[PDB]
Amino acid sequence: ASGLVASNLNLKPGECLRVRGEVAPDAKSFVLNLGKDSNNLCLHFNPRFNAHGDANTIVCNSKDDGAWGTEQREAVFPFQPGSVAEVCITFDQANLTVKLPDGYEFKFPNRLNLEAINYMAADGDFKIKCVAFD
Amino acid sequence: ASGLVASNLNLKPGECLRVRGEVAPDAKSFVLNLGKDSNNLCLHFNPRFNAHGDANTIVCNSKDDGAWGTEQREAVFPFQPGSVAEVCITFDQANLTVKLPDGYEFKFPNRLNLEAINYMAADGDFKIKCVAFD
Ligand SMILES: OC[C@H]1O[C@@H](O[C@H]2[C@H](O)[C@@H](O)[C@H](O)O[C@@H]2CO)[C@H](O)[C@@H](O)[C@H]1O
Ligand SMILES: OC[C@H]1O[C@@H](O[C@H]2[C@H](O)[C@@H](O)[C@H](O)O[C@@H]2CO)[C@H](O)[C@@H](O)[C@H]1O
Repeated sequence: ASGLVASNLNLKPGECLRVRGEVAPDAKSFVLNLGKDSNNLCLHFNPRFNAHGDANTIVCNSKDDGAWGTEQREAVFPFQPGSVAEVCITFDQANLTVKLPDGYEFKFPNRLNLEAINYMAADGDFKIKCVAFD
Repeated sequence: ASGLVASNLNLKPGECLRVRGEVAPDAKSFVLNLGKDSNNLCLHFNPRFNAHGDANTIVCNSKDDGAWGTEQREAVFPFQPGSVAEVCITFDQANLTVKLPDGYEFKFPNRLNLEAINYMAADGDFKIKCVAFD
């Protein structure tokens, strides 16, 4: 439908992005991409219910000039098909901090050294209900 | 240095789009555009404080394949520079309904006969802080 795509965000370091959406009742995977543009992502947030060999695994990665970086996987999966889920992402020069629905937080390195986030895109089995920018 | 631009909005008839943003302190006016894309707007929402010869007047218009239609001016002006303002928009095949910060709501004809709104863009005087779909 695909997913909501926002540009010109100009999200600066220290600012938080709140994204709330509905996880499809038959969700297999959904994505929230953040970065400079579609080919340069400081954060590819990919909760995989069942995809690419991952079962209930949050996979994160960066994308530099179209090239996927080294994947990072989390130890929790507070997402359930057919339920609303909210994620809070804070941008910082060194790392991005992600706060999951249940309060679990983890960081992902700002490998691309972005000084601001101007691009956000949603895709997969996640229907965005609201997005808050600072 | 324009404002936030969102695409693939997929807003359907009856769904309520709530947009909250900060009006620049030195804003002479601000704009929130809704439509299919930058050249096809079902709604050019333009509150003018002091711009284009108008004072404290909300000017609305449509843009079809690039052509601006006949403007319609609203009866109220519940806006102020340097403050947070939220507007709620919904639509059907005939009209768009815009609800203002003061609870006042008016209709603007759906001249593009849109059955879905996929594009939204704010200018440099309206910093979007949150967008909700309900
Ligand atoms: O890295 C994010 C990226 O992963 C792709 O899938 C990977 C898979 O995660 C990995 O374990 C395997 O070895 O290679 C696959 C191909 O690169 C996803 O397909 C892509 O959409 C992103 O999610
Ligand atoms: O119609 C939307 C369009 O208006 C342009 O300005 C008009 C102004 O609204 C009208 O009252 C005056 O007579 O002529 C101006 C120029 O044709 C804005 O410049 C444009 O950005 C839109 O807001």
